Amino acid sequence: TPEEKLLRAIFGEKASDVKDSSLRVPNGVSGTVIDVQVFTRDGVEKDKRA
Amino acid sequence: KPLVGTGMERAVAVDSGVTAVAKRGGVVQYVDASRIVIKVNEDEMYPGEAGIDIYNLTKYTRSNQNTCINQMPCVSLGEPVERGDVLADGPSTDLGELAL
Amino acid sequence: EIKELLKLGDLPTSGQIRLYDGRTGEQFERPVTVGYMYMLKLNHLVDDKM
Amino acid sequence: QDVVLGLYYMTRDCVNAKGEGMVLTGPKEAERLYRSGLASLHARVKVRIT
Amino acid sequence: SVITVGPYLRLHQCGLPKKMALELFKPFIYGKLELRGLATTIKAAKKMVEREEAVVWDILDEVIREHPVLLNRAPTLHRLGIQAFEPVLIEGKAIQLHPLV
Amino acid sequence: TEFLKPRLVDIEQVSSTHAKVTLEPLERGFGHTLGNALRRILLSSMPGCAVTEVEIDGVLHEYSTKEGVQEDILEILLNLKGLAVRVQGKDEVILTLNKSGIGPVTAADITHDGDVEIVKPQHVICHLTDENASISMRIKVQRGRGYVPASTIGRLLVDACYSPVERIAYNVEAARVEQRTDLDKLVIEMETNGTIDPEEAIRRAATILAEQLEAFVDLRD
Amino acid sequence: GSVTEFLKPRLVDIEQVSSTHAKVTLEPLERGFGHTLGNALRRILLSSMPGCAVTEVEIDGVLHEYSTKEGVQEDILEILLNLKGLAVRVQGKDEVILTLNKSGIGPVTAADITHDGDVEIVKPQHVICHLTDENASISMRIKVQRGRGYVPASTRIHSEEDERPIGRLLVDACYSPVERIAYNVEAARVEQRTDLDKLVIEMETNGTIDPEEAIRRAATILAEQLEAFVDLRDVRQPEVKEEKPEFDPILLRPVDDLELTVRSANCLKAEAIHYIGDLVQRTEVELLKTPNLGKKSLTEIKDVLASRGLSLGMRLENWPPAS
Repeated sequence: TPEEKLLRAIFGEKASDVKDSSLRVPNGVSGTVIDVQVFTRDGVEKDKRA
Repeated sequence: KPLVGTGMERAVAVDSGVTAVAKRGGVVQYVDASRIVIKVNEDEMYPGEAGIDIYNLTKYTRSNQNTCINQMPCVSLGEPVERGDVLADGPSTDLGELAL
Repeated sequence: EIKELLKLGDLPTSGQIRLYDGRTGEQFERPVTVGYMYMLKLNHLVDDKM
Repeated sequence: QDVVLGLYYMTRDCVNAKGEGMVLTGPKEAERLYRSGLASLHARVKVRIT
Repeated sequence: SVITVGPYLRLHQCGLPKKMALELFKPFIYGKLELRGLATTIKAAKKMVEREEAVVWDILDEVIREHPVLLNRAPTLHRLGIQAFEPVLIEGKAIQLHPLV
Repeated sequence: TEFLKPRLVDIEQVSSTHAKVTLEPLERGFGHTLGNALRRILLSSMPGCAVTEVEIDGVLHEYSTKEGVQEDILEILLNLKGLAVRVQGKDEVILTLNKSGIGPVTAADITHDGDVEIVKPQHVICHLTDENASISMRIKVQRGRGYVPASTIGRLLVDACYSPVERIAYNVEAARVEQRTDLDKLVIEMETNGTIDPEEAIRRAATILAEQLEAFVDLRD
Repeated sequence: GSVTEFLKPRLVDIEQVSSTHAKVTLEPLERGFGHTLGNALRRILLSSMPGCAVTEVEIDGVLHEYSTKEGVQEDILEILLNLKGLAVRVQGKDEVILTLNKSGIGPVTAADITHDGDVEIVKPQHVICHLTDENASISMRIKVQRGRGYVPASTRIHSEEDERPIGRLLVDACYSPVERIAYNVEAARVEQRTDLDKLVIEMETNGTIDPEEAIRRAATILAEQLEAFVDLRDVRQPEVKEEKPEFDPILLRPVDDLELTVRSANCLKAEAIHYIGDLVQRTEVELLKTPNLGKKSLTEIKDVLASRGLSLGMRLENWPPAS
């Protein structure tokens, strides 16, 4: 929207063609991470942490 | 362990795989929060193919209702134990006797 | 036999015992019942149910 | 349940037992009750009711 | 939420959990925030309540003042199944109720 | 590191005798501790003067009857219990009440003493029926402490009210502090007579409680 | 002022049955006061008492409290639970870091802790661990603080240590040194009058505090609290906070929020630039004359400032209002 285009124009665009969908701990609960795990697809660039 | 009991709770805990019961009775060699190793001692197997008996005992895993299910060693090191008694305890129990 | 066990370790062979408020510290009119009941925290609980 | 048992205990005329017909005037009886001496379920006892 | 007895309450009051009432009167908190000041804009109010910043609670204490909240139980047999109360903020996650009703 | 002080203080006097005082900023249990403490001080540990002995002419025992009086001896003594007396500087004073005729026998009919100050002069004590009726009695006032009952010739014993406070109540009420959460605000409701106002009454109780315990304070730091 | 009679209470014989159990007797007491001071002292003793307690524990090789360690019969949770009941008495501090190293077969008690000159340990026989194999060794750092009234780790979500390393394990705090408190009135045989009582106070603590300072601190709290019961000015709060920010609230945030390189962060921390309210009104002329600040650092600053919308070396001669 024009107003939003102007707004980012006043504070810097960086209008990346990407969105956001990161896994976040649900509001309310809170605790300690005890174990991470990653099941990669058979034919995909494995991660550093993976 | 529950004060006023029925005596049945000692059977329940050991009847369920929840607690680690000694397969073959002998003498405890190594205790640990990670595992328990016992030395068969009195009458091993037919072949003289080493005594010992290692019990890995799971710890701090999640349950189907997201309840903490872990096992703790109730027997100390260098302690004699017979066949069929609790070496490592489990969730909601007190050395053989169930405690909810 | 319960009354029999109420002795030995020394205890009022009736279960009754006079208690003091704590706030006022004054004695309660009637002797109340005090003991040890094996209670357990069920599932359900809050956090989830909210 | 709870409150009714309370007001039931706030009546229940019991004979004697730190009773006697020491008369006063309503609110003052409260001071009498907190300051012990007299019981609570006695005796009967007389007072001035407005 | 799960209900609990509240002896210290009056007959026109009910114990409404802090975080619960916070999420419930969201749009009211926004409006009152932007009205007084504090939040420069609507999104500012959102970010301000999303980051529970002390003062927001007091603003909440203003919005729930004489704003009745009506409670309801599962088996609604008669009219008295849903009755209104004045919300009283309670540090807890359970809903308190007057033992008379 | 230490503790906090109650800041918001409200006092509403529903008259000269009945009053309500609220102190909000308070920690856990303190509201009840100070409540019970001040209550146990105000309900007995207070001074004040009250009628203790009554000697009426023609009346030797409490189960007797008076002639020309609408009210029997027990009711008379009962009305005497509600006599607020403020003595200047004495631990004992004798008063004489002589009155004849028809109508209400008030405290203004008591011999106007210099040291003895009657709070309520319209406080009705008796009722005379006919013109030929007359009463004369000696009312002994003493300086005591707490509530003296009947447990303690012509000397009629009467329950002594060595207390200027009629009833004391107090509430807990969780206080909504803008920093903490588990704090209470003590609400003290006092119903007193005329010997002393609730203002200086509560302060007196606090100071009386202050005399004790003080030996275990010390300063320096 | 000239009224009333009254008496005064005083301390008599403090019978120390054990290191934990104790008895404080107050003989010079009347009837009413002897029963009144009972609840006041009891409550203030069962709650509003000081004492020290463990708050944080950092163990080598252990990340979270749900892990284990080789040669340790007890799990980390149990070890933390054992450190809960650690009787510690600090001399003159508000925070101490007790180091604990121990290896080889055998039980590890509070004695294996490095005996500090300030720290006085009541029970050095307190079970903490149980090392099994002789090749097992542990080295943990324990933190003890002075406090009052519980306060677990759930209270401090993250209002302490902005970074706080992974190894640090938060443990709940049981500050109050007093376990149980009982009291009996009892008729006092005071060789004087006849109608007097003697408030007998039965006490049970952990040994990390003495009945002397215990009762005195308690009565001290009672006196300080009764202090406000003298005068009643009914003082109200002025309130009326100002609701008109003259400048952008972002200028109230420190330079840390800029999220820049460490070198530039140290330069700003050395040039006395704490908030961005000073960096926003500082020209490149002054930035060039800053020690260890080159083209890379200067470009870093202008980029992290311009991205947030702000600029470099502006002017807003209104710094800072207005508390």
